[PDB]
Amino acid sequence: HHHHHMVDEILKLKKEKGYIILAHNFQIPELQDIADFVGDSLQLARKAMELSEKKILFLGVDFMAELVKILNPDKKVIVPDRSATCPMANRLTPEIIREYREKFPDAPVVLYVNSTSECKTLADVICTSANAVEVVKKLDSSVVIFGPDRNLGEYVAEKTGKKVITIPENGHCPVHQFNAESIDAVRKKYPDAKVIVHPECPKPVRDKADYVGSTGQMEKIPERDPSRIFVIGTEIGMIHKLKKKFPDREFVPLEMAVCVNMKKNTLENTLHALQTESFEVILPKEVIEKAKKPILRMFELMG
Ligand code: SF4
Repeated sequence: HHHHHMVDEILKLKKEKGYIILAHNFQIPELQDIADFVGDSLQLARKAMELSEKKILFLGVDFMAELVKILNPDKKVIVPDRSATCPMANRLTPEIIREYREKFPDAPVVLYVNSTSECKTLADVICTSANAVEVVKKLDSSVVIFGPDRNLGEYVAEKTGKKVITIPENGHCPVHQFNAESIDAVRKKYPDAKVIVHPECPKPVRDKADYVGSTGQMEKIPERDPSRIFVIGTEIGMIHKLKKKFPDREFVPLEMAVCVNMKKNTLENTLHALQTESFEVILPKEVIEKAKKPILRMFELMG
């Protein structure tokens, strides 16, 4: 195979330098295939609390890399492309959070993991799409401030029956903005398929699906549902992961959806990352000290 040169040197350097490679489900297939651990944000977070390796090569977006570093302040965490980021996460600011706390002083601030680390210092608790409902449901308040994703926050309100005040205005992920007409069409084409969509999808898409969950939840659905075909309403990288786990099922994208930021990581720049041991994820000590609190609380409110 024409990529063997890069694959081989990645595997040699990883072993030589004492790295573990962690990847998100939306990384390109070639990188998922060289990673030691591939999963969703919640799975990556739990892995980050548990791993023993002194050095971590993280393959995803910056807020995830930073969470891994917050949970491992004394380990070296590197990323191939320091600009890989989540634009949705980036629209929420400290300024907005403080405005809404004042406006709603007894509402806890619940931040989606897709948020800047500075913003996380201001949060009462963090959540991911897999545990957002459980986390908010276990809080002792009928109103919560939630951001940055309006769709997830609305989904939380539905499932919990609580009032969810979303910040900022119109926070959403462009990648998950499917039209519900694509489900209609796919029902005609594959009448016995099961439709699985992300909670970041708009309400009409969520409401027409058979299942709604994080990518980690998506991967467990075929363990209990015997359907021959699943239609997947998330970023394209998940198709590879699903097909690999369940080669006897068919996985069909709801629509082709690509996260440009998740695609910034390549075999070539991942090799360079191992060769140079760059770019290190560095945070102020204060940010780590402060952002760790709502991350650890997330885990307390699961069990
Ligand atoms: S798929 Fe959407 S929410 Fe996820 S990292 Fe990309 S832009 Fe952010």
